[PDB]
Amino acid sequence: RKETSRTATWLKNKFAEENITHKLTKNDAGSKQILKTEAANVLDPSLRKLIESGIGTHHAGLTRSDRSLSEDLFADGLLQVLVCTATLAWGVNLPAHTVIIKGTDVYSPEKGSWEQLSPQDVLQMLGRAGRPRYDTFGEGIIITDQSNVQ
Amino acid sequence: PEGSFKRVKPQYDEIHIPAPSKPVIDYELKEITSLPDWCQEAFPSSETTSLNPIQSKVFHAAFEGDSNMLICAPTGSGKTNIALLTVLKALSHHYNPKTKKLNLSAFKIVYIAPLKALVQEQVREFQRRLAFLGIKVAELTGDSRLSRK
Amino acid sequence: LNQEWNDLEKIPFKCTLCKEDYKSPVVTNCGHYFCGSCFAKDMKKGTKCFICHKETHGSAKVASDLQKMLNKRKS
Amino acid sequence: DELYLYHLTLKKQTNFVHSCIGHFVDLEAGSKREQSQLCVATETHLELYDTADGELKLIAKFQNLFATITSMKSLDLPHWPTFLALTSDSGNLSIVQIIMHAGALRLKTLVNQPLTRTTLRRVSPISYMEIDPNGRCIILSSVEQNKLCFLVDYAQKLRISSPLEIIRPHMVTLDMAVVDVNFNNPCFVTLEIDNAATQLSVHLIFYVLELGLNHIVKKADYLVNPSANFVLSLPDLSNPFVVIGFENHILVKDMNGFFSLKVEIPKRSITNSRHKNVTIISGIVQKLKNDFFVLLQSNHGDLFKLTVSPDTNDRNRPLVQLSYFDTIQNSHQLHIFKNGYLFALSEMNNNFLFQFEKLGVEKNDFSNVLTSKDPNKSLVFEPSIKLQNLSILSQQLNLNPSIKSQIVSDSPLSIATKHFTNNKIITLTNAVNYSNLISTSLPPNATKLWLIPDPATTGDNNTLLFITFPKKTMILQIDNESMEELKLSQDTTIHTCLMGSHSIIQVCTAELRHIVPTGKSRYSNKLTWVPPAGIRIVCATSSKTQLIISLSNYELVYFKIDVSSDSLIELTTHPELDTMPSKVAIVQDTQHADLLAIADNEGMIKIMSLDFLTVISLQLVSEKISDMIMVRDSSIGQLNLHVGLENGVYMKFHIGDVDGSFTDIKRRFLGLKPVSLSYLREISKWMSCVVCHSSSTWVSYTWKNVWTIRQLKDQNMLSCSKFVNADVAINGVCSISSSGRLNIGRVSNFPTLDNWFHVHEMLQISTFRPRTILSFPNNPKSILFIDNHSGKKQCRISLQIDGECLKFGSSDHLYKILDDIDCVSAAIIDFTRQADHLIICAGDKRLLTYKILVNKDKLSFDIELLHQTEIISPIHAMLKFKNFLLTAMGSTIVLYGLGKKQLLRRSVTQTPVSITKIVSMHQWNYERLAVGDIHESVTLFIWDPAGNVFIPYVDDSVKRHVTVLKFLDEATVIGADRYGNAWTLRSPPECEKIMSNHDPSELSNGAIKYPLDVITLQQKLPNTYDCKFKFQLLNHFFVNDIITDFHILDSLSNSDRPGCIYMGLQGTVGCFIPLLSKGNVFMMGNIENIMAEADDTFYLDYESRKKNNIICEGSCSILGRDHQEYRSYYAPVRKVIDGDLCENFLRLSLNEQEFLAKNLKSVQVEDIIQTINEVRTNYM
Ligand SMILES: [Zn+2]
Ligand SMILES: [Zn+2]
Repeated sequence: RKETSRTATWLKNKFAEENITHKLTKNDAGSKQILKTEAANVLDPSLRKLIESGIGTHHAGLTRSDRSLSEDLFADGLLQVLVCTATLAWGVNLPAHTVIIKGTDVYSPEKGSWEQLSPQDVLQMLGRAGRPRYDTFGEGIIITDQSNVQ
Repeated sequence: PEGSFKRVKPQYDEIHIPAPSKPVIDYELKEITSLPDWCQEAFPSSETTSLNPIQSKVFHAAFEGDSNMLICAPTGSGKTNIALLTVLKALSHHYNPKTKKLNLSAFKIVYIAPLKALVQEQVREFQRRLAFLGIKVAELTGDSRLSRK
Repeated sequence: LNQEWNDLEKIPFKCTLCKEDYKSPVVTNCGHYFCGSCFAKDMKKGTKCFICHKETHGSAKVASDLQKMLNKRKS
Repeated sequence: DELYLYHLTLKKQTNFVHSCIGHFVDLEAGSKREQSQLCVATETHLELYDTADGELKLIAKFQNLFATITSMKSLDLPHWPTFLALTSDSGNLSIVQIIMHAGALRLKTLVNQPLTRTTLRRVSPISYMEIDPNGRCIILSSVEQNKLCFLVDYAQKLRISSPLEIIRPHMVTLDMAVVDVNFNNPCFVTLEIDNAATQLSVHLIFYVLELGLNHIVKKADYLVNPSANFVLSLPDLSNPFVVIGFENHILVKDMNGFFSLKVEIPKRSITNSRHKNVTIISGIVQKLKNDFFVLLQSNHGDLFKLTVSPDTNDRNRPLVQLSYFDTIQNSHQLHIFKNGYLFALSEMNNNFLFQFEKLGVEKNDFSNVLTSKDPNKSLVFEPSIKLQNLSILSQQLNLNPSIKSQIVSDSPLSIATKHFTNNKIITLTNAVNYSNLISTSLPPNATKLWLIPDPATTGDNNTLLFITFPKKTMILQIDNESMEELKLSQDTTIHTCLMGSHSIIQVCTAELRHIVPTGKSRYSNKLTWVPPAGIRIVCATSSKTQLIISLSNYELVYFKIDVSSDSLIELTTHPELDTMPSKVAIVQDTQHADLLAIADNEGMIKIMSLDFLTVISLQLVSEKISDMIMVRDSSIGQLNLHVGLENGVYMKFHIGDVDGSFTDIKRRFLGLKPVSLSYLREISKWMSCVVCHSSSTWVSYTWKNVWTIRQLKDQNMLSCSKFVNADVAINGVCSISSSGRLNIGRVSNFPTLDNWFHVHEMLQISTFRPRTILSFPNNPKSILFIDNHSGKKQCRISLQIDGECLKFGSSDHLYKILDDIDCVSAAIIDFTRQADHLIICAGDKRLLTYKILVNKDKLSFDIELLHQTEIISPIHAMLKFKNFLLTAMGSTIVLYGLGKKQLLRRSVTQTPVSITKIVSMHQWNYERLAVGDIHESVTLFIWDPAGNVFIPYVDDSVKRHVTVLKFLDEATVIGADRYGNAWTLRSPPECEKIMSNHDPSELSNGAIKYPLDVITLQQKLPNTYDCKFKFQLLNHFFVNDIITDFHILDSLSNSDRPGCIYMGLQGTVGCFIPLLSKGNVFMMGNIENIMAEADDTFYLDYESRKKNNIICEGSCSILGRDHQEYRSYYAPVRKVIDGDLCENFLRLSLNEQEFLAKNLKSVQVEDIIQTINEVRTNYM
């Protein structure tokens, strides 16, 4: 959950050196006033800065109030990025054209040490690649160590 | 699979694998007027009025036979309509054709799932889709055998 | 400091054109509100708001939020 | 009551005066460094080209500089890109690094050191800048007085030392060329001539910067003959040697005086007519592998090579050798890449890139090679047109001089002009180049047209082409080289499209049809939908997987093909409407589409959502909609509604995806006829444009964050749709002409704001250098051309009507050659209505009149001699006054009629005392004249019948040297200067009342009642107020070209605002557009003020943000110049608001735009950009 808002705010800045707006969000005319009014209902002040800029966040540490809000935006298109945990991939149905899995490392309280992401996860996350109604093909992207590439 | 190529970049090394082409499409996609009238209501036709290819080939195996079945498909391949054919398979035996009602107390059918959060999605679907037969689906909490009723 | 040298309701309920209940309501780039018949007829003469006299451009949204706040139940 | 003008630079000045050789930006490649890349500048303009692909590519054109670049030299400094050091007007030495920022290349400044004052002025140290080859120090000079040397250093940030001065008071300097050195101490050599002396003595003088003591020393000073022209550095000879080009020979000199070696430069055999002493104008040195050779070229273009050889026999001492190379056209400056490639920067036009394979005639031959053994001896050679040693590889078309031109075709705006060294016609147009190929006759009366990749053959190029007629519907089939004919033919076809894969659906007025492929040529119909009661379908639109139809009035019907298969499920439920849908649109690119667009006959548009449907928006627009389309372009992802109208007005709308709002309305007026759009997909990165059918076709693409409707050279196309084929087709498009005739085309050039005019028409050199161009007065555009020989005086004439030239009589040739005539100035004049005559002035002071005869229709031209007339003056100007030649002698005006046996003087007018020559003159409807002078400004006249003379009524205040002059209007005038100014003069209203209330005969003598004051000015100032009134200067503005022609156009491409489009010498086109608002001129004004000092604003924010918490002051202008100071220059601007500065606002990042715009209480950035962009779209 913590890496989420960290990755989300890192991208938000990484654009600020170069380009934002037209890349990150849509036209400012109508949609910004839609995003503004919907960004005033978010409970955690962290997200309020992100969600205004076009980067959403979905993790169980958020109340069901906002985790619905972040989807309604991202469903209608007002968000170009949604940084998530595995929680999205299981219960919620939220298709998108592209899905990036950043890092394969997860902690296993059984073994008391870090491990690699499991196949039934990796297969499950990429189930959200592509939207059946629109896109003729989905795209997954996996960013990991050289050793995992095997 | 052919078409794969590696771009060597300074920090990292990409591997692009191209997307597969759609398969060779043949035989017949099964029809929604081809179902027994009692099970025709379980499949809303408006978006389909047919079965996709995966559920089309498994039909004669599943719904027309009792044999063991191992169906290996991709993700998002429509399990919920597949395994529901096998449900409707076992429902026909205990089903009375004469009176449209059904014998409830005769049978149990058990749907395993890997996670609890993934159970509740299934339970909602069997509850909404099969509600017309008065079949009650429920998750198994079984705590201290309090729910045995 | 005012320099000469240099639950408010801002929504009238009856129209400024019909002077009647809002039916098929309309939003502009202002907070203006009209009937579908209202706004179309004003542009037959006027270039701008019946109120601001700002540029409407004939731009009109379906105003359902009006019917909401004109519901007793809001949305 | 004023006149407020807006300036654009349509095509930028193309005389490239400076070049530099390095590696500037790393582009497209993570790590690559290669010295092959070059940047080229001209005064204002600057550009960057690449090489190593074997052919010179344009990479970037940068923002508009607004200064005068007086030198440019790459400095490559040790320990890192190279960044071109750039000195200009403003007296700043500005070291600029071209860099990648945002998504496009920008030109970023590092260090601008102050020097002297702002203007181009003799003392100020620019115009000669030469750089230590290693990058230790830059050195600058002036002509006369001072020379500076700055000492470069690199650190965490680039750092300049304080300058190093030497001032020699009376010495005007020529050719500063600089010696390489191995890190010893930087030296340089100049040819200085003293300004105050009894005799001309021009002497060569060496300077050595001594890094040890840190000052510039004068080492050697040698007096050489007065002929000296240029210096060049010889690398090593292992006390450096220089090559000094004199007139008819070369020397080399050592600094210590030990060696002075003469080599008499070779010569041509023929020596045509005027032959100068020769000289040497360029001289690179390119050394490799002990091979030392230098290319050294002369006036005539001849190109020589030297080597310096040890001369083993005598001692080891120099031997110098001149031998011959390929030659070429003259070259301002030469450069050789680390590749074998050679770049020659031509002076008169058309720069080149050669690679040399042969490397010249070996030193061995004593036949063709000269040596330093005896200086007195002379070789003759025969110049070789074969071009053996070099090879062309590339060219760049520049129009360096453009001495005259005409406008042909107002609406698309074509300009006809010549080409100076090539002498071929060049038609420079604004439109979209549309090539035509394989037209074919279609049966009569077709309307629309469609195309679908043929579902029958899956994995084959075959493609269905549909036509439609009002009664009938035709179909056809397509594959490479194979075009053949072949499904409901008895009813009209509203819409037809593909669904999913391998399916078709054809909507016709009375009923739908659904088709699928079977086998090859057979297509079954799986189903047919029909109106419930029987009804006519008004309009039908579709998507990839989706479909919509609208019946007569009541309801709308919705189809979706079923997934996993091919099927159409109708609704169940069908929505209703208030009024009749006229037309409908839905995006056809994507396999699902939100937001249908419904139109009405009532004249408004509603939007629809696909919760489900709800009408989300309205626009109320004028006339009934004739047609509409909706398109999403990938880059911005903005979803655009493209709405034609009936009556000719075209419109466009930004659409919100989520909300459905209508914003950013963009209208236009194209032709007069309902519009009916159509849609395509093209390149140049991929792109999409919607052509528009009217009296003429307009394509309406959008380049990055602008959009430009234009026209297309094909008069019209009734419907147009994309096409893909072999012979290899990109941009290929098939369409139906307004004659109703099927044909193919390839749309080629699009006018992006960067280029905006597309030119259309071994080593190629013509002997005739063009002179003038004429147009027949009656025949609207049939353009005549005249040239002149460089050599024995001779003249050719070439006519063209419409597209391409004419033959001469029955002759092979398409031109005529007159002998012993050379044209000082010519005009064609119709003395009578039924014939046309040509008038030439020879230099001999003879005025010759020919007669033009077109056959019509052979068709060919004949020219027919008549008279010979003797004249006192050279006649620099003449024109058509009523029935007559109005010719201007040096002092005086003469008005000729036509007579047998000669032409005879029907009138004469002596000029008032000031005017020595008349450089040009122009009229207003036979009533008035306007007469320019060389030195004095301008005068107006009136034709007085019964007096038979012109009587001057108005003069000017200030001295202005006119090149050309016109009338925008009857009281006003537009002009130019030799020096670059462009001004407008209005005659005062005091004089307008009078000239309106009287008959001209009164002015000369008789009673005009003049106010008390005006007379007292005559007596008090007999010289100034002679006339007696003065123009009030109305506009003045400064464009560094010399404007040759103004063309006052009534409109440009149906625009309302009449423009006046000028064209310059160094090659240019620009325009002055009047702003008719009082509202716009305010806004545009505010935007010019915003962008004008931006570099000051950024700098004040940086200073004050350092004080409490874009480094250089000239950051945003890249050079020091203020705008008003530059654009003012000779005299202050009046009403002309610079629209080429306002246009840099498009090129800034959004952060900077929203930073600058904060200064306005008024509208937001988006509305600025709207305003700026409006001028190209709607006003031209
Ligand atoms: Zn109303
Ligand atoms: Zn208003």
